[PDB]
Amino acid sequence: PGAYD
Amino acid sequence: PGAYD
Amino acid sequence: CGVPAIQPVL
Amino acid sequence: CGVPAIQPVL
Amino acid sequence: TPDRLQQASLPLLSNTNCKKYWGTKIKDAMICAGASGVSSCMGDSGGPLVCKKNGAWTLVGIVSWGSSTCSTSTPGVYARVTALVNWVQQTLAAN
Amino acid sequence: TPDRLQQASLPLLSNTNCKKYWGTKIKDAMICAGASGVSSCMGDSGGPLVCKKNGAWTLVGIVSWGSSTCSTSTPGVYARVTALVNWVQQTLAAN
Amino acid sequence: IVNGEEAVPGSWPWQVSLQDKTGFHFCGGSLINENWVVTAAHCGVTTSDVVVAGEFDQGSSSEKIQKLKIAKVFKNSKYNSLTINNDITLLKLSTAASFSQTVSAVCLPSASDDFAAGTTCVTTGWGLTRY
Amino acid sequence: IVNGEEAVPGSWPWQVSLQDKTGFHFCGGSLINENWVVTAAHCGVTTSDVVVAGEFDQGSSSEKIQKLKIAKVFKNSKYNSLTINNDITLLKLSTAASFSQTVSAVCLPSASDDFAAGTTCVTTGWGLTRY
Ligand SMILES: CCCCCC
Ligand SMILES: CCCCCC
Ligand SMILES: CCCCCC
Ligand SMILES: CCCCCC
Ligand SMILES: CCCCCC
Ligand SMILES: CCCCCC
Ligand SMILES: CCCCCC
Ligand SMILES: CCCCCC
Ligand SMILES: CCCCCC
Ligand SMILES: CCCCCC
Ligand SMILES: CCCCCC
Ligand SMILES: CCCCCC
Ligand SMILES: CCCCCC
Ligand SMILES: CCCCCC
Repeated sequence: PGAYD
Repeated sequence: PGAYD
Repeated sequence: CGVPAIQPVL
Repeated sequence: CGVPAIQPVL
Repeated sequence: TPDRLQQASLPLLSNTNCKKYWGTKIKDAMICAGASGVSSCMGDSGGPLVCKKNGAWTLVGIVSWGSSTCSTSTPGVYARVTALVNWVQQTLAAN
Repeated sequence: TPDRLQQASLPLLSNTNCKKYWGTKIKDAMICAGASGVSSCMGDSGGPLVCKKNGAWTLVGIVSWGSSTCSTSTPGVYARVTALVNWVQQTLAAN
Repeated sequence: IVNGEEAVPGSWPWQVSLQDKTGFHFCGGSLINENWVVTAAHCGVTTSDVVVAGEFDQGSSSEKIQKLKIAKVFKNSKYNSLTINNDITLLKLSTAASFSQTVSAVCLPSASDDFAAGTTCVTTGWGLTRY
Repeated sequence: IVNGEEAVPGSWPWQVSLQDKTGFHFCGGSLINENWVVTAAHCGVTTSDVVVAGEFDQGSSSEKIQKLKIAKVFKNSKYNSLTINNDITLLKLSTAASFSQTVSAVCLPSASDDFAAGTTCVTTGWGLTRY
């Protein structure tokens, strides 16, 4: 995933 | 990726 | 709340 | 700084 | 980052359905949306996901996380406001 | 999260080599380490990556990000202290 | 927002911009009243950050935007940074926002409100338009 | 740390624990002196969070740990949350840490210091041991 952020 | 966190 | 004075156009 | 009084064991 | 404010309408998903993409990372305090050819991305975090209920726009989600490349076919994850609103009430009342 | 403090020694990588895993996300203010059968993980963030120089342990990196499943064959990304230390000096001196 | 579209200036009056002291936009946030803005806890806000309201074009200098200072940051004590669960923070403005045509509040839901899958909602912000 | 090993109690005296008010460890940090701790800016620290020093076992109640309060959070103005670049924050303790056998500082490098690829360093913390 990845933080938005 | 991913925050550590 | 939730009622803009400038209406959104979508 | 950087010199622990309790030495790390690795 | 674009200079002028962007917008996009997108559909809500159930957590179960969202589990198919994200598995166990999806918690009850999270709410998915998207996977519709549109996607929130880096810089949007903290922003709103609103739905119209009885004429008024209601905060349903807070931009949180999702695909690292912001792919439009995978659902973005937002903080589910309903599960956090009681805390919000308590905080406003006390401060 | 384990109750008692954990430790692991790991090798430093060059940014170029790290680019092979992480591409363009690796910036000059980042420094890689690991991909050695060991890996920092969620909860470690903010912690130290120290190297011994002239007898003393020196802060070289700050646990930052990396593989989402903390895989031990991919390198973890730490904040490169050398590129941030001048800011640190300025901040201590002023406050 | 990838694949989004430009919004009508001031049509989402609760949307605010979170910017650090260098003038850098790093997170969005929503005004819930004239002293409170709601944002993501992961945004890691601090009191030196600034809340911008009444803004549409970040590159414009001719906008009557409101640069509000943050008095106190209220990170939800349930926020789990390992999982990014309960990702909400409340910011209390030291400078109360003045509401107008372009600055107002979004409505908060009742804890009991149901928002069905399939329902078309909308999201805004100044985040990347392409990765 | 995955594949790590338990350390000798107090052998990394600068390592601190960042815990929110519920007693939850969410980030590590390093003591650089008795009034300053260095951590990641993404940890999103606030003044309600607490810095714990002198700790080895989080589950032990018989440890002479030091629960230090944070006076001010100093997020590097270069920190880029979109890329997580320049991920460093300084915390100024309102309560100066007392140094001892188990509480002391790590050394900071000269901006010119070179740390060659191949060099074996070490990392610590209470992060997940398996995902
Ligand atoms: C303080 C910011 C945390 C990481 C957001 C991408
Ligand atoms: C404030 C925490 C930001 C996200 C860390 C995983
Ligand atoms: C608080 C002023 C506006 C009320 C109706 C949205
Ligand atoms: C600051 C007390 C210890 C000095 C040597 C590491
Ligand atoms: C903007 C939503 C419709 C899909 C465009 C790819
Ligand atoms: C702990 C480092 C050696 C490799 C173990 C898998
Ligand atoms: C808000 C997105 C602008 C257009 C990207 C395809
Ligand atoms: C960033 C400000 C947008 C306009 C409404 C507060
Ligand atoms: C269970 C650890 C938090 C999520 C990391 C992908
Ligand atoms: C079209 C997205 C609007 C979100 C509320 C500011
Ligand atoms: C610090 C990690 C403990 C052992 C995990 C294999
Ligand atoms: C979390 C505290 C570890 C011991 C050294 C300050
Ligand atoms: C360029 C956007 C920040 C990195 C997201 C993977
Ligand atoms: C073996 C890791 C030690 C890191 C310095 C606290």
